Amino acid sequence: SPIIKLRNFNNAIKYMLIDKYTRPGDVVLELGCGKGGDLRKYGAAGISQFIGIDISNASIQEAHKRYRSMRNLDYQVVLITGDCFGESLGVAVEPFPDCRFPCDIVSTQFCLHYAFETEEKARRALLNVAKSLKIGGHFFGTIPDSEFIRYKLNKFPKEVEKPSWGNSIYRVTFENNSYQKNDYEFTSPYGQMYTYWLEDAIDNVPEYVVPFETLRSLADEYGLELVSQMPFNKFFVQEIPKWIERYSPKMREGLQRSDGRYGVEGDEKEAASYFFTMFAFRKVKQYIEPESVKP
Ligand SMILES: Nc1nc2c(ncn2[C@@H]2O[C@H](COP(=O)(O)OP(=O)(O)OP(=O)(O)O)[C@@H](O)[C@H]2O)c(=O)[nH]1
Ligand SMILES: Nc1ncnc2c1ncn2[C@@H]1O[C@H](C[C@@H](N)CC[C@H](N)C(=O)O)[C@@H](O)[C@H]1O
Repeated sequence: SPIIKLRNFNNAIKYMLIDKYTRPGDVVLELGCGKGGDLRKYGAAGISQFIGIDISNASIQEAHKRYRSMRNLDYQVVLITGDCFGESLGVAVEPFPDCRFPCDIVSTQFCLHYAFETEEKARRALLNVAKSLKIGGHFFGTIPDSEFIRYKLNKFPKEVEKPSWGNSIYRVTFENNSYQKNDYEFTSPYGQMYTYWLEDAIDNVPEYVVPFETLRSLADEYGLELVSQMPFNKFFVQEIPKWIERYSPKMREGLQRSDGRYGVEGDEKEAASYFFTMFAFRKVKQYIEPESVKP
């Protein structure tokens, strides 16, 4: 099953990412945490506290009722319904004094692209991330690669109204063709909508492009310096050497091609390894808002 291979691969990527930046005793803030898909991964890292926030009350309840159903829970868990992009994060976390801010890690797995709906939303999300971190703390995540998206968008003539591409397990469909009509450049960093379909996961839901240059430039304004940016395919090849020993025999088989080498082939190759990038930033400065220091 191709979609299974993709799920396996994307979980391997998340392990590689989490265990690279997260250290024993860390406090972790997972924005857009969904249904607690990444709890086991933070366990291996040896964290102290996990703080999950998601806008969907349904998802948080499935997260609560599921943490109980696992062994080796050596860490405190706080799960919160809240909007991490549209609203200040202090709104969401004030009712939860247990939370130990500032924290060591902020993670956004497959969600930061919902924040690029508007400039206002993108700036709050990043200010939320920056406000939350110790200096020396890391913000890491996974988003669609704007460079892969540009590569594909560049291949369409101006005639095509709603540019679309995909394969058997995924499809992207752009709202308009303003990119092509604007000499193969976005009119704006924000609000660049496309509909994403992934087999048995996302059902034609609107997302936004994240021009990596804009993410990097906003992060800098708020005191985050980029320390790594790699597409999944390149990230995996770099990290896989130190993971083969740690994979269980069944985990090994789910990450192997039919020839026995490690990786993805076929439709998964594009849908998983080319379409997504990881990133990691380090907080280097404490942000102070312009014109905010008064007598
Ligand atoms: N573009 C995009 N992809 C997403 C988003 N959310 C999830 N995905 C992708 O959906 C894939 C599969 O999601 P699910 O099938 O729900 O994965 P899961 O709950 O971890 O399931 P198992 O891996 O089987 O335990 C992930 O590996 C991501 O690549 C999103 O908001 N945007
Ligand atoms: N403004 C928002 N604030 C918080 N969560 C949001 C917001 N917008 C979307 N989300 C959530 O982001 C999640 C996106 C999921 N694709 C990711 C879940 C999980 N992190 C994973 O690795 O799959 C969903 O659970 C959404 O409800």
